[PDB]
Amino acid sequence: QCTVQVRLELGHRAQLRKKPTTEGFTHDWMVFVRGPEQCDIQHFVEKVVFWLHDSFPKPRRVCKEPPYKVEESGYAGFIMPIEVHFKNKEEPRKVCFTYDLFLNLEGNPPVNHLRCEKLTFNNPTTEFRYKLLRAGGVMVM
Ligand SMILES: O=C(Nc1ccc2nc(CN3CCCCC3)[nH]c2c1)c1ccc(Cl)cc1
Repeated sequence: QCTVQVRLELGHRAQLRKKPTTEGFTHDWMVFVRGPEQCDIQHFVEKVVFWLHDSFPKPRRVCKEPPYKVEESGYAGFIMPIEVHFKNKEEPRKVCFTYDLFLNLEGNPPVNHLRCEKLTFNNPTTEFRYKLLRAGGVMVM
């Protein structure tokens, strides 16, 4: 009997692009998944898949190691499925987040947003427990 808790941070930055008036993309943005400082989520994260809007070239963006991030230009915000896959041999194998990638419209200052997620693993295998603790995970009885 034990629970191991680990922390993910999802976030994004967005700002106006300065290029020619005839390039349609108004914004640069960057979306990420990371650990808190001094945690190494690579120990328990196999890969992160960012599912961009269908209009993007190769919209299924895979990061198999850090940094887990996509840097793009665009003309609109959208809802981004973000899948974090685990180095786990049993369930759960992954978690899906629905990430609100919104841009700064109407001359508002840049977006710099963080969304903090706690993952709770009940009774993980010996092996996966060690990966979670190795990543800076916390046990509970
Ligand atoms: O912004 C949107 N679509 C889009 C489409 C194609 C794009 N190609 C780039 C430029 N990159 C190409 C690959 C290499 C790096 C540069 N940015 C794009 C953005 C979008 C967002 C939300 C809705 Cl609802 C609809 C459309």
